[PDB]
Amino acid sequence: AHMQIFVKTLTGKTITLEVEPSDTIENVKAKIQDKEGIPPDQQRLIFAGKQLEDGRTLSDYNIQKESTLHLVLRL
Amino acid sequence: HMQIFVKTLTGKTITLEVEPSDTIENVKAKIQDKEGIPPDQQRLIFAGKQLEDGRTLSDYNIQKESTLHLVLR
Amino acid sequence: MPKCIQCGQYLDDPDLKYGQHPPDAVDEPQMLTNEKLSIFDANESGFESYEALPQHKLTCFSVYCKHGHLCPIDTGLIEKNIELFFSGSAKPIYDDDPSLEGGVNGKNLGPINEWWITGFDGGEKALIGFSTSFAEYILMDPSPEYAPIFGLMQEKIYISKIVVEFLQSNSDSTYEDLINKIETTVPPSGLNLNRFTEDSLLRHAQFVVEQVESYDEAGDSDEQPIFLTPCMRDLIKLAGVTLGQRRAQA
Ligand SMILES: [Zn+2]
Repeated sequence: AHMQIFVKTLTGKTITLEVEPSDTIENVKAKIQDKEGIPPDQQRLIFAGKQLEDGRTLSDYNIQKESTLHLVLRL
Repeated sequence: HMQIFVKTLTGKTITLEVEPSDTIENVKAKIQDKEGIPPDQQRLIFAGKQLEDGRTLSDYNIQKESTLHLVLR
Repeated sequence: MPKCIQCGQYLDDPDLKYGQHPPDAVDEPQMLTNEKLSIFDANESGFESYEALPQHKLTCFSVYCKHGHLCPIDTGLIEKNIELFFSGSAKPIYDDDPSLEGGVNGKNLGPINEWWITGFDGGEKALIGFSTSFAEYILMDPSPEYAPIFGLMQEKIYISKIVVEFLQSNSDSTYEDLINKIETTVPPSGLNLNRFTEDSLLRHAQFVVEQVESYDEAGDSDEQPIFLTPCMRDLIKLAGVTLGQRRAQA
């Protein structure tokens, strides 16, 4: 059921996560918080040139195993 | 000794006498000594990559007359 | 003579309308993720703090209000939280080539949170930067349509550079010494500025004093401070009176 993905930051860190394709963007950001300390509300995730909406799922954005997402922070 | 160059974003060129021996953190001290720039605020770049305070010049393949780029935080 | 509600400029000026974005421009977050802008070999430790916004070069740049007018940045709009957006081509922070090639085209970047002058290290160029909520950018060349706007601002910027660099360097020097320095400073190669004179300083005295004060305040760790040197006391006195009174004392 689970799936490994990568979150590449703008700080030269690559994060790796286990997620399910039914997980929401909001869930992924929550995982990012747990692991990195980043408040979800400062988080913007990007996949395939698109900014990802909190309420949809990884599946909705056809995010697959070993996909890379990009984390951009607004502070 | 060996001679390397350091560009600031203003185009200012700093000349340094170094040895493949120094750490990047040392290169920054030499830059501090001569320009008064705190190493904590220094980001050095070569071949398009930010360099690490802990590693030494030799390890990044920096030949004589090469130029580094200095960017301040 | 109708003015823009946002930027305050006269609307009956066809030149004011910002044209098309750079080709295939993307939004700011997508732009910032482009590999060409990475100076890192990414590892599981990171190189910078998350508290630190990435910093890039920006060339062929244009600044505009939300109603699409090309806009100067020195008239207090940003400070009043008027939203000024920009577009251009982001380039790696080390890159000194102002060409579009190798850049990442961006549109509707910002709005600009603050702008600033830096680069007071004695090099030839002044540096002008923008902060947004996502990144900082160091400007390179303006777009052709924005160049006239950006050009108008250059004199006050390089007088300020001269003054800051002189004062940080020479903690016990006089107004007379500063004027001598200003008079002997050659304007930058890339521009077409006139020689700088004492009256250059006097005309921009208030802006120059603000840049000195901002330079000092930004120094959290006063490495090359200025504060109230004697020359600076004279400049503060000048900046607090009208231009005519400054000139009377010349
Ligand atoms: Zn306007």
